[PDB]
Amino acid sequence: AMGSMERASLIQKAKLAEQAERYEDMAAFMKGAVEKGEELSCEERNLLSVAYKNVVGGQRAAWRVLSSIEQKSNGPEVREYREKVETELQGVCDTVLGLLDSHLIKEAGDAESRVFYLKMKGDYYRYLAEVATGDDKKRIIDSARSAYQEAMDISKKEMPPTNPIRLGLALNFSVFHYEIANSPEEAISLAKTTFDEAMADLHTLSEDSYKDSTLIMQLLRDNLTLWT
Amino acid sequence: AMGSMERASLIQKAKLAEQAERYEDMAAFMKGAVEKGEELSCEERNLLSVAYKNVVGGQRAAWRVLSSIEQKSNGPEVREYREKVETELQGVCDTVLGLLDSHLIKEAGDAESRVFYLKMKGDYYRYLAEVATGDDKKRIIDSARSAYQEAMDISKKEMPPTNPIRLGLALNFSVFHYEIANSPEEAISLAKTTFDEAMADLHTLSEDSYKDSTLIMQLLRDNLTLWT
Amino acid sequence: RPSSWRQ
Amino acid sequence: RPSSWRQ
Ligand SMILES: *Cc1ccc(-n2ccnc2)cc1Br
Ligand SMILES: *Cc1ccc(-n2ccnc2)cc1Br
Ligand SMILES: [Ca+2]
Ligand SMILES: [Ca+2]
Ligand SMILES: [Ca+2]
Ligand SMILES: [Ca+2]
Ligand SMILES: [Cl-]
Ligand SMILES: [Cl-]
Repeated sequence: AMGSMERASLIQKAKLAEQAERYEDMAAFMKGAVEKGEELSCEERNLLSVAYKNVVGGQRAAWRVLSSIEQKSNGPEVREYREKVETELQGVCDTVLGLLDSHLIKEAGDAESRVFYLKMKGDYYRYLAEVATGDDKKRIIDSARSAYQEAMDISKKEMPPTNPIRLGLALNFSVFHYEIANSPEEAISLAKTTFDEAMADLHTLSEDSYKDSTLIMQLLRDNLTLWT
Repeated sequence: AMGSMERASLIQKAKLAEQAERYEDMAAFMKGAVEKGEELSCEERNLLSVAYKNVVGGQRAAWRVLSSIEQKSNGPEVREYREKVETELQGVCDTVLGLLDSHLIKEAGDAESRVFYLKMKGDYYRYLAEVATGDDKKRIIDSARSAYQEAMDISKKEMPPTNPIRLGLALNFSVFHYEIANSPEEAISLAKTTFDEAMADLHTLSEDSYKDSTLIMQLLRDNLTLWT
Repeated sequence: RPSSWRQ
Repeated sequence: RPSSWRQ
């Protein structure tokens, strides 16, 4: 629906929608920008991520409310409405994964861009895995695992341990281990090693980079405090 | 789109959507319930109001953000996107006003139901007036005024001064006077007389009714403090 | 900026 | 209930 808008106008409107807290609009503008076929800048990648994380975050929060009501109940209405929200969440995940596969990831040559997109691929397979219950659930989980793993391999070879995308990737892969893969010891080990290796690299950073890194480092510490 | 769902299922799903903070869904379910053609209970009227107030409230908040950006600017993108949000807000207002006209108000015989719906009619014409700039702006303002005025006439004859709907109506009509009609003295006079007449009727109330009334009385006082 | 009715 | 990355 955004094929007739200029790329730069779509980007400008995505930023306006963020200020207006209109995240569905933001996501549609950023989807249109991606479909122009040009690679995304660092700032544009962040806009894409923020938009869809907010959209799917609201859907996940609703799904969790309805799932809890449904489990306490165990008429068809609660199940039906949970299924409606579930289907809409899966549709958004499929949309993002489709943008990544056509053709963001294959054109991402730099480590920063490629890791960013593989992290997103892991995240949206994780969100699919949160609601999955059928024949493909193990394959959905393994698709999340495989995307996170390739991103970690690249990030460990190509990025400093304090890089915010590397830190966020490890954070989310550790949540995957704890919440999805039923591997809490793997989750704890990854969070601790990531935190310790970033701590030892802080001395190389400017004050602004230091603020970025320690912000995500605190989320790793919050989880370790919750998990141990 | 809700013609094939049972009325009771639409009501049950509206309550589920409220718990999930899915207010667009809530509004669509309540619209479907209204279109069944039966009158709405007190609780069902509240569900209808909550749903659309939340939907249009998000649109109004976005419109105000974009309008402020637009005025500070004075390319076409900011105006275009403000117009997009504006058109969507007007569409929701037209939808609500259409439900009221077809046929909620004409079938509302009781004072409580009729005043509730006329208050809504005033509110959604007020929201249209907040964004209106053309030939019909004075007529939009007068449509809000006329609906609020009929509701006030009925409420003053048929309801106690502490009735929560009567209090909320007077609150909103006072905001109309201040914000829309450029009549701040009318706004202040209405808020003060409403507050004083409710104060003098509190002694008749149960503890629960007292809590309901004083809650809205505080909003009247907040405005008077801001306005004087 | 004034308060209309709200839950 | 654990924290994934967030702004
Ligand atoms: C996933 C992730 C991690 C870190 C950041 N970030 C922090 C500061 N700048 C960028 C963004 C994302 Br999408
Ligand atoms: C407009 C309005 C005013 C008051 C109430 N209310 C308060 C407590 N119960 C009902 C609802 C509305 Br929609
Ligand atoms: Ca162009
Ligand atoms: Ca490339
Ligand atoms: Ca029926
Ligand atoms: Ca009737
Ligand atoms: Cl449903
Ligand atoms: Cl637009």
